[PDB]
Amino acid sequence: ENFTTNLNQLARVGGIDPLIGREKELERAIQVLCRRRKNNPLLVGESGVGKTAIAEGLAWRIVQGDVPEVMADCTIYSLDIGSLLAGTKYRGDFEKRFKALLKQLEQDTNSILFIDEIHTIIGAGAASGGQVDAANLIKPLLSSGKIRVIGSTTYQEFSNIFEKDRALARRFQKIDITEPSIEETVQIINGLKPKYEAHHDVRYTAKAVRAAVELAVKYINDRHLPDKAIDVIDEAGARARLMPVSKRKKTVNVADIESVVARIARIPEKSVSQSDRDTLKNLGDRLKMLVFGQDKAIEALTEAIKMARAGLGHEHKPVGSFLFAGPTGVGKTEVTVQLSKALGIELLRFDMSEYMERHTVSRLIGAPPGYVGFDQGGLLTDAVIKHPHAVLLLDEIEKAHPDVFNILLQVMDNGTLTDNNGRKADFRNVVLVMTTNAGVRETERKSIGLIHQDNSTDAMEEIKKIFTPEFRNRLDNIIWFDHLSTDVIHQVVDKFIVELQVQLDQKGVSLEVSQEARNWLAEKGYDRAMGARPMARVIQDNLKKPLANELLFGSLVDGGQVTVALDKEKNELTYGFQS
Amino acid sequence: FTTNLNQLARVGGIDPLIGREKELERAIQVLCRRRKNNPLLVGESGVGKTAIAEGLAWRIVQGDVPEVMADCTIYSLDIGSLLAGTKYRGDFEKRFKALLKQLEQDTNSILFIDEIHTIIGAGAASGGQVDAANLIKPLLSSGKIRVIGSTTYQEFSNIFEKDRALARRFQKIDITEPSIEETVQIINGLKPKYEAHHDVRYTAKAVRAAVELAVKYINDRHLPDKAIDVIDEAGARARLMPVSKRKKTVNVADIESVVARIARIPEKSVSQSDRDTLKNLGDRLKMLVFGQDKAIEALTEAIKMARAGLGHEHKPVGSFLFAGPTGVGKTEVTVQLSKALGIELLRFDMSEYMERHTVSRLIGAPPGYVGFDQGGLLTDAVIKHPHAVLLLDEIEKAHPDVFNILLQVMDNGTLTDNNGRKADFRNVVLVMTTNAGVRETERKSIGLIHQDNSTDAMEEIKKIFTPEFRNRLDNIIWFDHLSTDVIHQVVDKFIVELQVQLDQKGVSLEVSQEARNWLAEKGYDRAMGARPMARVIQDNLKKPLANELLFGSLVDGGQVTVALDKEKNELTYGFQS
Amino acid sequence: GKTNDWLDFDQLAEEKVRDALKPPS
Ligand SMILES: Nc1ncnc2c1ncn2[C@@H]1O[C@H](COP(=O)(O)OP(=O)(O)OP(O)(O)=S)[C@@H](O)[C@H]1O
Ligand SMILES: Nc1ncnc2c1ncn2[C@@H]1O[C@H](COP(=O)(O)OP(=O)(O)OP(O)(O)=S)[C@@H](O)[C@H]1O
Ligand SMILES: Nc1ncnc2c1ncn2[C@@H]1O[C@H](COP(=O)(O)OP(=O)(O)OP(O)(O)=S)[C@@H](O)[C@H]1O
Ligand SMILES: Nc1ncnc2c1ncn2[C@@H]1O[C@H](COP(=O)(O)OP(=O)(O)O)[C@@H](O)[C@H]1O
Ligand SMILES: [Mg+2]
Ligand SMILES: [Mg+2]
Ligand SMILES: [Mg+2]
Repeated sequence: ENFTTNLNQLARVGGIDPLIGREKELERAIQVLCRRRKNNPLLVGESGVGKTAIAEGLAWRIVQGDVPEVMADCTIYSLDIGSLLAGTKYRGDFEKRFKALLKQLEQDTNSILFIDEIHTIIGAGAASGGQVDAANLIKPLLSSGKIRVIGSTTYQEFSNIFEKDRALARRFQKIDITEPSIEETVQIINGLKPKYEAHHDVRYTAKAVRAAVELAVKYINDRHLPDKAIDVIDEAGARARLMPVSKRKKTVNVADIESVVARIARIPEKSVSQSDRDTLKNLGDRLKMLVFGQDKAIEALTEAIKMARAGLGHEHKPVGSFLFAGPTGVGKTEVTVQLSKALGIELLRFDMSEYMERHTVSRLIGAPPGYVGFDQGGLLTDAVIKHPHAVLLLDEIEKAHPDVFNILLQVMDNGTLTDNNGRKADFRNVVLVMTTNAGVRETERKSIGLIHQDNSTDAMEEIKKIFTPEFRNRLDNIIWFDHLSTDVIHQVVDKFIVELQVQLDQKGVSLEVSQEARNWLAEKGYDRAMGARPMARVIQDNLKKPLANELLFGSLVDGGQVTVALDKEKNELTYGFQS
Repeated sequence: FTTNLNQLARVGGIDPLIGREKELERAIQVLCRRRKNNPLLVGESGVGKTAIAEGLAWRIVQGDVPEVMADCTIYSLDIGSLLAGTKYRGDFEKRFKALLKQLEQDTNSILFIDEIHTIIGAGAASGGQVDAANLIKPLLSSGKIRVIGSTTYQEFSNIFEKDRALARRFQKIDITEPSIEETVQIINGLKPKYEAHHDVRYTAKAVRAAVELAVKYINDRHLPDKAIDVIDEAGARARLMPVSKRKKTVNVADIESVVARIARIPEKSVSQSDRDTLKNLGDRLKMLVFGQDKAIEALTEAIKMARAGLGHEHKPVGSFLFAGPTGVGKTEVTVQLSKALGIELLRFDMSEYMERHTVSRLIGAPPGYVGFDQGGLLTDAVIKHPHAVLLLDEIEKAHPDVFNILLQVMDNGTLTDNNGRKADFRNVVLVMTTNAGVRETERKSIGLIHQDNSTDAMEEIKKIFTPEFRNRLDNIIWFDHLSTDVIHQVVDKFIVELQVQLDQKGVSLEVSQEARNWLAEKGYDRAMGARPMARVIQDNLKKPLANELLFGSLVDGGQVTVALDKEKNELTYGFQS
Repeated sequence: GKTNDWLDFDQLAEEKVRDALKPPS
């Protein structure tokens, strides 16, 4: 019929790419299809695995003859859900269309119906897909068994629509589909390489196809491995084919396709380049150049990360085992975002203080009332699942319930965190870091003695006490941030001034800051316990608050030429106003 | 049935395309692909998705395009004729079929279909089961023809999940707001049509000011579309508004007025004369609210920074949290704030929005239910009133899920409901209040001489409110207890509120200065704040007057005097009638 | 004792639509 396209007819005339691999998965389909009862195969796989290719490829074997005798005359038809629902405008009209196609196929023997995205039509309740209650017109044919149907449902939907419904599950044979191995991915592209080469009229290099798959899966982090490779290869050929007006380069290179991935990934070409060793070698020089202070703390972190990326040790274990421990306001948070920005991995911030209540711990694994909402899953699990290359920043870990510490111990040992929904998350490529603002109270604690001059200077001991000895064994090394120097604080003040100057440029108002003014801001905006945290408020109240009063009315409305000074006797800031 | 965009370019029907060089490179790159050779220009309303498709044809004729695209001609589907012209069955099939043969046999020919979402929901006269989408589906899969589409963000997602086969064939292309420099240039190209229709001339400065004034005040529409509305209306205003003089030229003062009308902001706002209102807002709050001068200064200072421009434009006008003891008027200052500025006050009591299911109503209800048509209360309220005050009283009582919504508002500044209707918070001030600070030690210190062992402030607020949410707040304005001196001023206003009530009954109330002091000290409670003063004024003044008003001399109306007796230390009421 | 948990029940909405007829002549 017009709704469905005959895959066998299409394969006979060409236009269908060949299927490479998937022998073990494809053979399972032939096994269940030949069954007398419960012969409806179900292709449960994640998006991009190539579920449709397995169905299209199966038809190629029938026309070619590489199937049993029973499957010789078999014909596979792909149902177009869009054609049925389109133009109905009446709940039930869609059902009438399905019956006509079903009756036609039921008459002919040895007929199969490849229902793509079957989950859309059989959704339990209101859905954003088919929006049709096709449960009524799906169980009868499945129960009758006259015509067998192939369903390309996703792993998520299968766990809810098929599992909950006994009729669907009892008349469907699950066929697990997994992503192919990296070595298998290149073989798939090599087989399909001539088709794309003949179209673009360009020849791809063997090194490009191999390197493209490695950087595609890591930098894009959007789709699955099979879809990325086919997309980048097609994208690369198109770009080089029309890059110059007259010139052209039939050959391809790794550096050429790297620029293409930058656009779809929205990352600079330098980071997208396969130069992880180069960035790792100069990791300390980059962080020290981007941020100042805590040089000793930063240098120790680079040596440890190099040990994990070398490949030694157990691969299942997590790559990141670092426990930051120092006063806040010294840039402890900034190194976590700068490290991710340089390496290209994403940044995931999970504040432990919010996850303080015992009940809140459960949210990480799953929402308490989320029975209908199984798509979101656990808060921690979903972030890791979507982003397998991202830094995890845990703040105020010292103030957490005891059960929370055990959750971290499990991943540090096995490297895999299970989910109640059943999703499998891997921390092998996820770096884990946590900060603790402990020991600062002990240092700032006023001594009970008469002289009060007693200093502790042993805050590291308190860190080991707040954490159990078991946790200390798992972590290889802990990072310690030393107290900042008054000279370093002056550079932090300039950072806020630069941002203020840029904001004023849009209005044509200048800002001059004296060297003596910076000293007042540094002392006022720096606290021993909070570090540079008050600097944001101190800069705003001292500089921005009065400015707005004059900017709203006064000489500063136009002309700019702002000037700031401080009286030496009273040590108070006075800002001169010029028109 | 169709129109040749390439031929239209030669005649000049389509104005020269300005900018969008990166977008064109992305469209042509994906277009030449072996698979996914159908670009989709997803964008918002008025961004220029159709103009980009039409602009491409201009580049084809001029030859700027790579030679791969040279010799190609773009066509457009006659959406109007196909939807309604071919009402009868058979005609739609035979006429469309002819276009397929014309599309094929010429690889250089590329079709364009504006509003491609329409063909998905096609219409059938007698349910023939044949539509434009199914007819082109085999062709697109084979790749013999290439097409270009256009749709909305909310509509693009609606059809993406519903149909995966069509989504696979099409490649999404993100569109962004053009730069201000790009916007003024296009208006010059479109100037001959608008200026000639109204018989006026637009100044060069007006074009630049129009785009700047629009984005500053008008945030519902998009910059490219905004400029056309303020320009088309500006010329119309000069044609009908100056009926006596009929000014031919357009001045900068003209367009700014049109922006104010379209933006629904008080006149002279574009002139910036409203600075006086913010300049003297402080004094009005001081007289209305006593004992909170320090708190009013922090709130007033923060508001000035937003309007002054010393802040992030995406960030809202303000985000403050009011915490303190009961009766400090932390919610009274929010109410009076709206009256001073004149903007509408949006009150959202959080006691009602306490459950997870109830919090959903803030951003909208799920689809497929009776409450789908209701929409989002918070989104609808802020969209109707862009310049308004959003009051979230007793936020601590609300479920923690509501904080997730507030975290987004303070970060991005925009909130979109389930339906897809975006809401802007740039001109709305966020003023939330909490009663966590009310807790304090009621018992006094143990000892012969008491001590002021007051509990610390903000300690309990750290555990109740998450750190990330706490930091996002611009400033947490604390409210101090009302001292004995401040209570004297509070009583004075309560008598005024009582005097106006008596004015409707013909009774004039005169209270002595000594009487005011007795009422203040009688009910001055630090923990209860200002509420006891109402009960003191109620029990001592309203109760006797009410008895006389119903059964007494005050039935008609008259003067009354209140004075305390030194010997008895009790108020004495005299009625003159 | 641990706190209790309450589960809500959402009701689906579906309605029937009448049909008017137009005679040709
Ligand atoms: N094992 C494989 N052998 C050959 N080609 C493959 C294989 N896996 C994936 N592909 C290719 O990748 C694509 C898989 O088919 P698709 O229709 O894209 O799959 P899909 O699961 O329907 O995708 P969605 O709709 O994005 S979830 C085709 O371009 C295939 O040629
Ligand atoms: N990038 C552009 N280059 C040149 N002209 C443009 C551009 N964007 C918009 N225009 C012009 O601005 C006009 C108004 O924009 P519209 O055509 O309404 O945009 P649109 O995105 O097609 O709108 P819809 O159909 O309502 S989503 C266009 O018709 C063009 O004349
Ligand atoms: N500082 C003040 N100046 C004048 N009137 C005040 C002041 N504080 C409270 N009031 C009055 O006392 C009442 C306060 O009511 P609310 O505004 O609800 O109090 P609030 O302290 O802001 O909040 P609570 O603690 O949740 S009742 C009103 O009648 C106000 O007019
Ligand atoms: N070493 C530093 N160099 C520059 N600025 C710093 C440094 N340490 C702290 N700061 C300032 O203090 C802030 C502390 O980090 P931020 O992300 O604002 O908050 P938090 O520390 O609570 O995560 C920095 O963003 C910056 O404004
Ligand atoms: Mg910091
Ligand atoms: Mg358009
Ligand atoms: Mg209140």
